[PDB]
Amino acid sequence: SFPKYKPSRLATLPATLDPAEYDISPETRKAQAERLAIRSRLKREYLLQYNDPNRLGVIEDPALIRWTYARSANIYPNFRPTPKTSLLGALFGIGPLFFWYYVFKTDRDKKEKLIQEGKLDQTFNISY
Amino acid sequence: MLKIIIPTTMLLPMTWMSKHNMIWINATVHSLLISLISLSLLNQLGENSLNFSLTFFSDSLSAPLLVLTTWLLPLMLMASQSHLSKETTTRKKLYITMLILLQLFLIMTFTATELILFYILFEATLVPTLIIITRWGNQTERLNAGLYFLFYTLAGSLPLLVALVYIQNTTGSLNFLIIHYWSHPLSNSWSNIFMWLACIMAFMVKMPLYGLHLWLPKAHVEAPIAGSMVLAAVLLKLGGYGMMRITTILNPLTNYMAYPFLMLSMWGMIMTSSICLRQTDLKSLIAYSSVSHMALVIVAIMIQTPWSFMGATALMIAHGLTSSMLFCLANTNYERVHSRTMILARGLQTLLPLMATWWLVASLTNLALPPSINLIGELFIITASFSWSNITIILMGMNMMITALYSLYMLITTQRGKYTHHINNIKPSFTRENALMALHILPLLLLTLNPKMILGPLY
Amino acid sequence: GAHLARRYLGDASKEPDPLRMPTFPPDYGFPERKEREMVATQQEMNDAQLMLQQRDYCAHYLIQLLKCKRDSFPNFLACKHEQHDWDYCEHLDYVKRMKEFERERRLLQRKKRREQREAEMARG
Amino acid sequence: VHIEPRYRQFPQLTRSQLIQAEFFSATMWFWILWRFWHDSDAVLGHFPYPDPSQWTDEELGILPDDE
Amino acid sequence: SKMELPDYKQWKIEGTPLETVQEKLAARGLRDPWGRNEAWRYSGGFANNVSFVGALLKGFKWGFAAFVVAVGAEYYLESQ
Amino acid sequence: SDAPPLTLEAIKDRVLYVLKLYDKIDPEKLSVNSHFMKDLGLDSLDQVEIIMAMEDEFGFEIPDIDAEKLMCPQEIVDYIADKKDVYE
Amino acid sequence: SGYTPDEKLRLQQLRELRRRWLKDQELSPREPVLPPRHSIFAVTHVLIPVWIIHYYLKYHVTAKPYTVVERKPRIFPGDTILETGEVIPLMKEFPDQH
Amino acid sequence: HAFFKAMLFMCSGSIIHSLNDEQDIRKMGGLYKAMPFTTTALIIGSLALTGMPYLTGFYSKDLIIEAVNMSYTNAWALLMTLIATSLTAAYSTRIIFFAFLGKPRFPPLV
Amino acid sequence: AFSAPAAYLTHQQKVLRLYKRALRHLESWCVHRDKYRYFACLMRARFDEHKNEKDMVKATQLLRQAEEEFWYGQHPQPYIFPESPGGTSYERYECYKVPEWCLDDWHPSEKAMYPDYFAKREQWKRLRRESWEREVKQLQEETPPGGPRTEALPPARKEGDLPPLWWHIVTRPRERPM
Ligand SMILES: CCCCCCCCCCCCCCCCC[C@@H](O)O[C@H](CO[C@H](O)CCCCCCCCCCCCCCC)COP(=O)(O)OCC[N+](C)(C)C
Ligand SMILES: CCCCCCCC/C=C\CCCCCCCC(=O)O[C@H](COC(=O)CCCCCCC/C=C/CCCCCCCC)COP(=O)(O)OCCN
Ligand SMILES: *OP(=O)(O)OCC(C)(C)[C@@H](O)C(=O)NCCC(=O)NCCSC(=O)CCCCCCCCCCC
Repeated sequence: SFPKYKPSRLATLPATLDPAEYDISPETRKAQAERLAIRSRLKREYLLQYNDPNRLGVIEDPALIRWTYARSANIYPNFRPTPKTSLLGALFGIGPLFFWYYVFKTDRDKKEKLIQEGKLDQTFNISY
Repeated sequence: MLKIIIPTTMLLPMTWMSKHNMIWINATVHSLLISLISLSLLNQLGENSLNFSLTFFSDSLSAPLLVLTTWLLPLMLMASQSHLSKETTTRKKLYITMLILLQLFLIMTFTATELILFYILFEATLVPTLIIITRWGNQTERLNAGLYFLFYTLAGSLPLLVALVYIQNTTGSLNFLIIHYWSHPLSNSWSNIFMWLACIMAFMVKMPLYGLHLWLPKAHVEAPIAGSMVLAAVLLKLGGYGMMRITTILNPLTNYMAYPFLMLSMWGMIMTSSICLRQTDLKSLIAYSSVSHMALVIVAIMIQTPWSFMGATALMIAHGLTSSMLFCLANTNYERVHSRTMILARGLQTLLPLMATWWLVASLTNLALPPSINLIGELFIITASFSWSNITIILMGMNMMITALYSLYMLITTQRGKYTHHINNIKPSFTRENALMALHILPLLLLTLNPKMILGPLY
Repeated sequence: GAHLARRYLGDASKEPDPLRMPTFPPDYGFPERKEREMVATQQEMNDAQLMLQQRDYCAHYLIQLLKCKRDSFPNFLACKHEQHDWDYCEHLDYVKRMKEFERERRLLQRKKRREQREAEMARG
Repeated sequence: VHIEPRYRQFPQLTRSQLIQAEFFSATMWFWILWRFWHDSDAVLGHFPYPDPSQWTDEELGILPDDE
Repeated sequence: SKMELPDYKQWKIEGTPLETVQEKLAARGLRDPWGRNEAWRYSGGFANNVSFVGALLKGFKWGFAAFVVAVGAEYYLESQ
Repeated sequence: SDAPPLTLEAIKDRVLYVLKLYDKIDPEKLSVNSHFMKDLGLDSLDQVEIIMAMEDEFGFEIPDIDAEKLMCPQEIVDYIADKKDVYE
Repeated sequence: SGYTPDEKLRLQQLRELRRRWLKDQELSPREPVLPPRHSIFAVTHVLIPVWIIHYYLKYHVTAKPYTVVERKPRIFPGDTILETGEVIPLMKEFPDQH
Repeated sequence: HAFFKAMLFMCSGSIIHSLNDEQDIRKMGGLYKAMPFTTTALIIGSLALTGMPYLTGFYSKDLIIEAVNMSYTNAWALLMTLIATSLTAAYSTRIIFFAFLGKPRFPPLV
Repeated sequence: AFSAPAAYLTHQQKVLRLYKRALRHLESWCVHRDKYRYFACLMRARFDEHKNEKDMVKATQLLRQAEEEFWYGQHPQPYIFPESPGGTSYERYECYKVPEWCLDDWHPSEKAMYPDYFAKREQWKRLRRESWEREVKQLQEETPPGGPRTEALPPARKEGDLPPLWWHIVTRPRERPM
């Protein structure tokens, strides 16, 4: 009929183009029901204290605390040396340093050799 | 120079004998008077230093640092006197005593005329800071922060003491003047290589160098606001002062021993600057920005040119002021909402307009907007680096763009958007907080009016 | 364009090169060449501060036009004859440049024809 | 001046805006016509463009393939 | 103030391209039930509009008349 | 000055005007309590078209979750009034 | 399929409350209880600044060398210099080819 | 260019404010008669932008095109410049046609 | 926005949403009113053709093909209402929305002006305080022991009561707060 749409990581698949919504089984229906139940009970728990006249301050969100803790303090206890982690650490931590060292060393060696051999256009180079 | 040293030692008993409800007033008033007195050190000569006595001296590099320290103490008092309201009078006097001792040790450190006394005071600064962090911090991570801070410092500082006594035995003196006049080249030897490492590594750690910087986020995040201010504004610049004082004896080894550190400072500049883009904690964002700026200063000192030295001095002063202001601004929100997460309280420009303009001015200064002294220092360092190697401009420009990106990102996240709905305890900004912000920011602009006062001895 | 069409599609060696020009001596086909005349001296052009590209063989008319512009200031329409004279001098200079281009083109034409004819004679 | 909404009718206009718009359009067109009358050469050109293929071989200084 | 809406019965699709649309739809056994809701866009002062080239020559008549007058004045100024 | 302070009477008048310009509704049979499905015998697609017509008339869009359950002119005028903070 | 009776009732009650609140948002006639030359702009915004700037340029900036540097005026064949009084010669016998 | 571009934006703002903060040209109907001053200003600006002779845009744009045609330059750059000169008139026509000619397409409350 | 969503959309709901989307994008394509009317009636007929089908499987299959066609033919730049979630004026006035509790932080000299307004505000606060506990009790009565199954709220069922969780709905700032 028409050319298809190929999803990717940065341009995802639309809901109306997803076959998972056009083939519905009762298990999926009850799964949707319990998802809505969880969302509704969370919304009620938030709204009960949001509308409280006697509340003053910040409503504590355990999800936000869990997120910040997982992104800050829970990383090292769950770290394990593996070939993937070892190779990635070595590469991303040492490779850039050696690359930039090689680049700058080569550039400065060329500049110094030119200076000793006697031409770099050093005229008016007072400030250094 | 005892006309500045003695009044702080008199701040001590005046604080300890003031009545319960006037400690803050007396401390603030007399600290401001002491800063006014210390302002007289800015009249520097053009050829040599101001050799007051056999033990103390001042040049145009240590005078702005002394003025910054004396000015920072009253700001620390004003910002501290809010979260210590429920504290007993004795422990409030103890806290003020810690701050006074820190300022006194820093004042003697910046003017000690010989290297062993400078080392003694440079290490003595550790005790009040550690006590402040681990006694008046808020969370349970303050103990680990104090341990990291202390041991990171001492691990790099003990070999410095060994090298200093070795140098004194070999040459006969450690007075800065005799050391400079009688300087001799260092030969390319393994012994000289390790002497260079011992002399440099303590100040590397104090900056901190990228790789040895893991103590700084912990210490600056877990500390109370006064501790954070003194850590970011002054205590980070001890490394720069020591580096630019001790490099006079490390030539010409530096020409090839600076190659690793330079790399660590340049690429690290990018890395830390990228971390700020994904920080969910405001204080950690400010700490990592401090790390990147200090990396730029390390590059400036390592390439060792007059323009680089002027830029390093200007950047040290400018970063001290800016980072102190940013920490105070973040602390205001923290006292509002008792959480450091950036996305918790949003859209604060609607509710706190004047604090919003303080936020904007601080962020503009942080990303080096001309003609601020931040930009002056950064640009002088960049020109010196370009003279050193024309390929450095790529890394410097990358860093500039990322710095603008995360500064405006933090400003937009905290101040713009819509307010969080459930947060209803955001009271109007107090006169104390606005005065603190103004006293942080007015000296910055007044200094860009007359920048030669913060450009160092090479000017 | 037509010259571009011939050069980039036809025999390029048979068409003049705009950068490398002239190829032939200035007296190859002229029994007598008269040197071009300059009316304004160097000092006059220097004092008028015309420009480093407006100091061509037409600079005298430009100097006259600038003087007339400055002298009749409020009436900015009072300099039409001088403007036309400068435009006409520049037009004549452009005509001479076109004449030089055409002369080089047909000189290359004749050179190629003569070379091919001499080669043909050598074939016997 | 006060002008009311009309709900599916042409909006109420003013004589001032109409005369101003007409005056400015007329001014533009008059200026264009007047300038083209006086300075037509700025569009049509002034000096003739010569044809190189018409020039004689003598004024270009070339011998008749003799040497 | 306090404007009141016009009569709704005055909106007739007759005499508009909505007539052509309705006829072409009826040729296929289809109806357009919203044509009267759009008729106001064609009835009143929006009945006729100028073309693109006509819009470009908005004030040509007055400009040309003034041009002719000024040209005649400057031509007969040559009677010195 | 911007648009005048639109009131309840204007909303009701304009909704009824738009509905009276609909060729599937008898003008004298239509009232403000007239249900679309029962009192007028229209189906779901007609209700969607009416919703789009009111959206186009009032210059704002009613989401599908909210629009599908507006079956009376009074319901439409109430929803529009609540959206624009019309209290008079 | 339209509002359920509970939805209709809740919407109606909320609507009545909201309309009451919006009505209460209005201002009584006394609500802002407030507690108890023809050409001056040119003189104060143009004349005074130009006086200050002219003083600062004439007597302070121009006191130092090279602070104010002007482009050299153009000299054409035929003009007379105000100080020297000399006359620049005419520009060499135009061929007058029109 | 400062002149006519600034006044074109001001005309667009006049249109937007008049049509209840609407910016899409697909809902701007016949404003040639509804807004006479706005339409005359926008027409004059669109004609100056396209280089109509003896207007402000003329004295700069026609000279620029003539200098580009008479220079030792890129062929592709020359062709791109000419095509862009055509597309300028194209989108000016787009704006005028879709905003000022035709029949109204905006909400009934005028 | 004001309606509590369900766990899923029925086939009729999906068909109606696709119909509205197709009509909106068609109007975006056909900018002129008469052309839009003609093609909208054609689209209405095309939708009416299969409305009588009884086989649900082929009905949902045809809906899927309809969805694929719409994606291919959708307008790249559909018309969006100015205040819609994609429009040019979507969140233009959110910087002017100030929560009402901010008024509690005003200085007494500020509250000296608008005395009647703050008297009415005190009335409203007292009403909220007296109604809160009844609201909580009523909400506690009506929900199952396993928690609510949907986020729809009940109305007030007594003469003196108020609809539970009403304060923040009623005291919204405004649509144009400044
Ligand atoms: C987390 C970040 C912390 C900070 C990191 C600081 C880095 C410190 C490194 C300092 C660099 C210089 C050290 C050695 C100087 C020369 C470099 C080396 O390649 O020596 C070569 C010699 O070849 C071999 O490399 C000799 C050294 C072999 C052993 C060193 C390898 C150590 C591995 C790196 C460990 C990582 C550092 C951290 C330790 C905890 C040079 O050849 P040559 O011109 O003839 O000798 C010049 C020096 N002379 C004249 C005094 C003799
Ligand atoms: C936060 C962590 C920071 C860690 C920093 C600690 C390491 C700093 C670098 C090493 C410092 C040790 C230097 C020792 C003191 C210097 C004095 C000196 O240079 O004198 C030399 C002596 O030189 C030495 O003996 C140096 C020996 C070093 C032994 C200690 C090993 C420590 C670890 C070495 C590798 C790591 C160094 C760099 C690590 C960087 C941190 C990652 C000359 O003495 P003579 O015997 O008389 O020789 C001349 C006549 N023949
Ligand atoms: O409740 P009601 O209002 O009566 O709804 C009636 C309903 C259709 C729901 C009912 O009769 C029913 O359940 N029918 C089942 C079959 C059915 O409706 N299947 C869907 C038909 S899809 C179709 O063919 C539509 C064609 C057009 C698709 C869009 C393509 C063009 C898009 C490009 C835009 C420019």
